[PDB]
Amino acid sequence: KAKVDEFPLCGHMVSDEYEQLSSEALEAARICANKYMVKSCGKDGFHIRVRLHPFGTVARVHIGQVIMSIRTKLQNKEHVIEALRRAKFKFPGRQKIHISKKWGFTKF
Ligand SMILES: [K+]
Repeated sequence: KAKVDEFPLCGHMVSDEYEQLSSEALEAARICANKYMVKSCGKDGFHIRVRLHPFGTVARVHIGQVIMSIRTKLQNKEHVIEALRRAKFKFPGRQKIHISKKWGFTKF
C-alpha cells in the first residue's frame, strides 16, 4: 500500500530536457536523495521512487517528465526540496523541482 495519508507532501524532480539517462546516473541520484532524506527525516520518514524505466540500462526522458518523486510529512517540505536539488547534480541537462499534494500519473 502507498502511504498517501501519512506522507501527503510530494516533491518531484521534473525534467526540462530530452535525453537518455544511464542506470548509473539514475541510481546515483536516488542514492544522493535517499541519503539526505534519511539523515534529515529518518530512514522511515519518507518514500522515494525513480519514475523512469528501464531501471546496465538506459532510460529516456522528455521535457516536463517526472524523473523522481518523494513523499513525506508536510513538516519536511524543505528537506524534500534540498534532497531533489542535490540529486539533480547526478544528471546532465536542466531539471526543475515541483512540490504538491498530488503524486501524478501517466494519462491519455
Ligand atoms: K542537472
